[PDB]
Amino acid sequence: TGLLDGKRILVSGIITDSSIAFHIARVAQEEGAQLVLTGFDRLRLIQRITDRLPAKAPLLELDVQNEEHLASLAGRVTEAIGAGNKLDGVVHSIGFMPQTGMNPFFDAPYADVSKGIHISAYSYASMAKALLPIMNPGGSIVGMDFDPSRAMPAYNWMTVAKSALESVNRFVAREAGKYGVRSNLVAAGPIRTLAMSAIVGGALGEEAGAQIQLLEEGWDQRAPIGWNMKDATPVAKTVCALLSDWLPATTGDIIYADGGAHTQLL
Amino acid sequence: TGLLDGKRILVSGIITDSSIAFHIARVAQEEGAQLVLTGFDRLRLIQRITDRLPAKAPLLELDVQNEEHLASLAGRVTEAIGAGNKLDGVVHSIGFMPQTGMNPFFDAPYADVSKGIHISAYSYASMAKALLPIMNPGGSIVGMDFDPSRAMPAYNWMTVAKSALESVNRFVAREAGKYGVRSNLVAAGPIRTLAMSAIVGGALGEEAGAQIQLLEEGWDQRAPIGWNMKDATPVAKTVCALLSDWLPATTGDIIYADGGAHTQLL
Amino acid sequence: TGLLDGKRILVSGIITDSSIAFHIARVAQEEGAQLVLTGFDRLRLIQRITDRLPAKAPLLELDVQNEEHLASLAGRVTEAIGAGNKLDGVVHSIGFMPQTGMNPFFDAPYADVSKGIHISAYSYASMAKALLPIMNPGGSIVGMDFDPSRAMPAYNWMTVAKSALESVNRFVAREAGKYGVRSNLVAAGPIRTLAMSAIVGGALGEEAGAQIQLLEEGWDQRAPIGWNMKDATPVAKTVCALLSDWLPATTGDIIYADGGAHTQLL
Amino acid sequence: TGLLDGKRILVSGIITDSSIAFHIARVAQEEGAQLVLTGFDRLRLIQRITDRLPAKAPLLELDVQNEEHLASLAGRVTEAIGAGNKLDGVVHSIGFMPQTGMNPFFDAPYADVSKGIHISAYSYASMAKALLPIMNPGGSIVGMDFDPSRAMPAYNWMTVAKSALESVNRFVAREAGKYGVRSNLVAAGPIRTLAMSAIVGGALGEEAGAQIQLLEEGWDQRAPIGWNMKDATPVAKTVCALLSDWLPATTGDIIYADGGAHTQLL
Ligand SMILES: NC(=O)c1ccc[n+]([C@@H]2O[C@H](COP(=O)([O-])OP(=O)(O)OC[C@H]3O[C@@H](n4cnc5c(N)ncnc54)[C@H](O)[C@@H]3O)[C@@H](O)[C@H]2O)c1
Ligand SMILES: NC(=O)c1ccc[n+]([C@@H]2O[C@H](COP(=O)([O-])OP(=O)(O)OC[C@H]3O[C@@H](n4cnc5c(N)ncnc54)[C@H](O)[C@@H]3O)[C@@H](O)[C@H]2O)c1
Ligand SMILES: NC(=O)c1ccc[n+]([C@@H]2O[C@H](COP(=O)([O-])OP(=O)(O)OC[C@H]3O[C@@H](n4cnc5c(N)ncnc54)[C@H](O)[C@@H]3O)[C@@H](O)[C@H]2O)c1
Ligand SMILES: NC(=O)c1ccc[n+]([C@@H]2O[C@H](COP(=O)([O-])OP(=O)(O)OC[C@H]3O[C@@H](n4cnc5c(N)ncnc54)[C@H](O)[C@@H]3O)[C@@H](O)[C@H]2O)c1
Ligand SMILES: NC(=O)c1nn(-c2ccccc2)c(=O)cc1Oc1ccc(Cl)cc1
Ligand SMILES: NC(=O)c1nn(-c2ccccc2)c(=O)cc1Oc1ccc(Cl)cc1
Ligand SMILES: NC(=O)c1nn(-c2ccccc2)c(=O)cc1Oc1ccc(Cl)cc1
Ligand SMILES: NC(=O)c1nn(-c2ccccc2)c(=O)cc1Oc1ccc(Cl)cc1
Repeated sequence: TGLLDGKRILVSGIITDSSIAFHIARVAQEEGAQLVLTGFDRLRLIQRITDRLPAKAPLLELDVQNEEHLASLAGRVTEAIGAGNKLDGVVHSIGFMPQTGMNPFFDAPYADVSKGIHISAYSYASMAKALLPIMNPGGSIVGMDFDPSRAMPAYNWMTVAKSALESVNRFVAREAGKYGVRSNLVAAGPIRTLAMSAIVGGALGEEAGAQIQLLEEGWDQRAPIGWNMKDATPVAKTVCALLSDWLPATTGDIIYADGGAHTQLL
Repeated sequence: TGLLDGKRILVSGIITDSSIAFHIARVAQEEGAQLVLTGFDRLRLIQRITDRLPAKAPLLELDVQNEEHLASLAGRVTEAIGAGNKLDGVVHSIGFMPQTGMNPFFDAPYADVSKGIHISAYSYASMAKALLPIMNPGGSIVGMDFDPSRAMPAYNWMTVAKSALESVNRFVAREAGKYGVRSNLVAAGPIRTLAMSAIVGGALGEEAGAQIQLLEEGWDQRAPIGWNMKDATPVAKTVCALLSDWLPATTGDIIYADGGAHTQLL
Repeated sequence: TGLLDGKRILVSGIITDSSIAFHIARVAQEEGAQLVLTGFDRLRLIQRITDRLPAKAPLLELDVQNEEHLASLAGRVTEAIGAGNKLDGVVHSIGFMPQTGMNPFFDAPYADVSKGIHISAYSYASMAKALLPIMNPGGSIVGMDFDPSRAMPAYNWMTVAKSALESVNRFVAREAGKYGVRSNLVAAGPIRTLAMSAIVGGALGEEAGAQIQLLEEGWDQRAPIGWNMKDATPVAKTVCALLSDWLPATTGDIIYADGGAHTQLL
Repeated sequence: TGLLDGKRILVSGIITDSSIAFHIARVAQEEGAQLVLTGFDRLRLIQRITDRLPAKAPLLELDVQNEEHLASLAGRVTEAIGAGNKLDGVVHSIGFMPQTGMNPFFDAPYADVSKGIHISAYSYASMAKALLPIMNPGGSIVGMDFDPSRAMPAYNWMTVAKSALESVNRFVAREAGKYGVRSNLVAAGPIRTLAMSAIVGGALGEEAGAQIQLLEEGWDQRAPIGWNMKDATPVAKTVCALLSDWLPATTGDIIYADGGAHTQLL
């Protein structure tokens, strides 16, 4: 008798125990969801990580850049959930931007930007095209986003990728609505993941690290209810809220799991 | 084992069985909530209406224009829920704008506009000031709104009142956060209430009625998942979603229960 | 051969040489505009101030709370510009919020808030209703605004008044368009006026003063082209740009003269 | 004694006499600007078109996909305007999206989308990187945009490209501010160009054509001051307003030359 009791939900984006998707999968499992998981490249690494989730879930290989993976996805999912069964939810927690994109903004070559927008924005439509035929009416497609309304230091082309992702969602909703399915994004505040901690520790340089740290601190002071960058649970709960039947008139939208920071100047 | 199981929630704004608040109260009761209700002026009428809710709830008199009602509210609530007990949720479903405000836009006198903004926008802060001292950490204040981003025909000063209400919410969140309480609004699409049907039937004139009907129709065509103006249940579910613990990092915000219409041009 | 050469423009809101309107009037006069000015209560004070403008302009008494002043305004203006002549532009640089409104947010009584919204938001429509019948096609109504999208400390009910003003503008544009007239707002960054400097110097308290100073500093760091709070000339130029024929397809809108700060997170 | 008297402005995007850039160049020339023009591929066609501008202007070859063109651009411009002279303005009126991108939204392959985002969004930063070193303090970079806030039929991936372009602008402003240069976009309503008329006449199909026509009609009814899709002059004037010194505190922003349509629901 959980929030997602009996729902069949696909969750992508697990790579480490710090991934937002890991906590999405954990909360959803605690809430009665039967999950199908997607992973990219490091499959043996992902299997080991996912063994720590409350329940066992079938792991599938999915590179969003691979057209053959996408074409075979619906088949590979139906084979995992059972014939005659469909998905009730889909979670997109996929994002990437080469080193040059997140180095000055003018120094990122288009090849790097294009790979970033492919994986971070275009993939949301790729996943929808492939999974909507095997989704039930009342279904929910959730994507992971960060507020790209105003420009910020260090994130550069990843912010551009988010602006595109938000636009992609708005169109996915048009297609998803034909199937009785909702399409929405969760705009989260900064969450200290492996990539987030490394960059803050000066992996992408000192100027990048200092800027990210000021962003994080500014977030907790702006957020009326506070913001804990070490806690992905408030984000994971919000995604489950969208996967549930408790937001039935919300599509093409963005739900801000940011502590209320986007609503405050200072 | 419901969404709001064991939560003590105050619900204002019930006047008829078509009121958005009636359905908010119904869904919340179905979800395990113990409710305290507020009514205005026509108390014998409201008692009769509320007798149709799944469970009995104490009815309290509250005119948001009455400073004595607001000052005595916390006391009257604690007396109803029991000493030592606090509220876990508050619902604002209060709105009014004299006939002249919703007649040309330039013809509404300030006395009429001021009464409208008092009841429709200022009251949200009045309620918060009075009920936050008797609210528990993790609490939720929800208000009823409609998207006032772009101007529209016939709604005129009620749209202005909504623009103010959205701004009020953003500040209420600053105060509510001190108490561990969230403050948010639900921006709903058109819902055929008694006031809504009367105005559409030419109560406020022909030009007003025709404009409202075009608004309603335009809403269903824009909304990717459709929009049923005769169904307040998708709205009522969204308010309960905010009263729950499933949106814990959302404050000073607006959740659109509009079928996705605000995200689409046409 | 200036930007507003031969244009007849009404300018309200001059009280001191630090008023945004004083600089609006100065730039417009430098640009070939023949001006009609409105003042409130301290008429002998305003006459003395306005004597410092590049050219002499007729001063008119206008309290926006006075219904008789508004009703007699068109007549008093036509008598000043000459019979058969009309206004080509109108400038609204009027704003007020009692001490309690800008003291905690919950402590402001409605009487104080209502006076604030009357003078700061409703007056924009009052002025439009009165001056549109004496405005020429191609005309321009400009109002002074500050970004109320996100809540901020100390400004409280003045921010709410701005949110309402922006909504009012959107409706004024509907009425103004019938006359071939544009209606827009200029959202300026902080400008060190007499009221602004006093409040920063601890007139409205220490917490208020400290918050305003942090707002000002944060503005210059966010603004890509910088922000000089001691210089109202960039604001005054933007208002003239809207009074000109160089923004002919912009109405119901907001032009941000803020140094680009609203477009940047940090 | 014009708006841009003595200003040296680069204008890209001229292909036909119906191109928004042709009218931008015409108005700017009428306003005292000395222009440098860029063209793509069909150089003999562009030279013939540009011969109809009020004054002769040097034409330069610039494919935004060509890294050698961008690297040699500053040199080729300085050689055209004269050594020691710099640009005071830059106009980006470049946009493209393959046939599949504007066919269902899910059917556009990434190769087509990537080419579109390259030419329509990334190119804005490419141009800025190359031309900022040869731009004077007080300079202005203007880009052509359409409101991508809400999704619409038929435009699909071109809308996504615009959402990215708006984000790109916000970052370009950060870099441009270092040089004392402003960076802004002009969001125009539909303008009947050769590509616009062809698509409306059923070049991209019937469903696409019908949708574009409904968009155009809906624009004129929403716009308080009206909207003439056959007139690019109001757009061209707005770009010149941004190239002027009359909007000195506006950067990373969007100016809507849409007749006020984005501010109105219906
Ligand atoms: N970290 C934050 O603070 C933050 C905030 C808001 C939103 N987000 C978003 O949340 C999502 C997940 O990020 P995270 O913070 O959990 O980090 P993460 O590194 O744990 O997740 C990114 C995931 O993308 C996957 N991925 C990359 N390239 C792929 C490809 N070609 N095919 C398929 N999958 C691919 C990786 O395998 C990984 O699982 C991203 O969309 C990110 O932008 C992050
Ligand atoms: N009807 C719609 O389509 C729609 C859409 C979105 C939001 N809303 C909002 O939902 C809320 C409820 O409206 P509804 O549509 O259910 O209509 P309704 O008439 O049933 O509710 C309005 C309520 O306001 C109360 N009220 C008025 N003056 C009051 C006062 N002085 N003190 C206390 N209460 C007072 C009335 O008693 C009534 O219960 C309003 O805030 C409204 O603006 C309505
Ligand atoms: N100061 C800033 O930083 C800032 C920034 C953006 C926008 N604004 C806005 O600019 C406008 C002008 O403010 P300012 O900063 O120049 O300060 P100001 O004190 O010089 O101007 C306010 C004006 O409002 C007039 N006014 C007040 N009550 C009135 C009434 N009843 N009838 C008629 N006029 C009345 C006053 O006489 C005065 O001229 C206001 O709308 C304000 O909110 C100010
Ligand atoms: N047409 C409208 O209604 C409308 C409305 C708002 C904004 N816009 C924008 O205005 C701009 C100009 O479009 P238009 O309507 O004048 O049409 P247009 O076809 O006349 O202009 C597009 C231009 O892009 C150029 N271009 C394409 N690929 C290029 C490349 N690889 N390198 C360099 N230049 C390249 C073309 O040569 C052409 O001059 C575009 O950015 C467009 O999206 C158009
Ligand atoms: N905390 C981070 O370092 C971070 N990381 N990413 C990210 C980028 C690529 C891949 C995975 C996550 C994001 O997408 C966002 C990140 O933090 C932000 C940045 C900006 C904002 Cl508004 C909110 C959160
Ligand atoms: N359907 C209606 O007639 C209606 N009614 N009210 C309203 C006004 C005063 C009191 C109660 C409800 C609203 O506040 C809003 C109403 O409909 C709208 C109007 C505009 C929009 Cl964007 C969405 C819904
Ligand atoms: N600098 C100030 O102190 C100030 N003052 N007023 C104000 C209020 C009432 C009457 C005149 C001006 C405003 O309306 C705005 C003011 O500064 C702000 C405040 C917030 C923002 Cl976003 C931008 C500028
Ligand atoms: N009228 C059109 O057909 C049109 N064409 N383009 C376009 C696309 C690619 C190249 C040049 C112009 C656009 O970028 C925009 C166009 O019209 C729109 C479409 C949407 C909106 Cl919100 C406003 C105008």
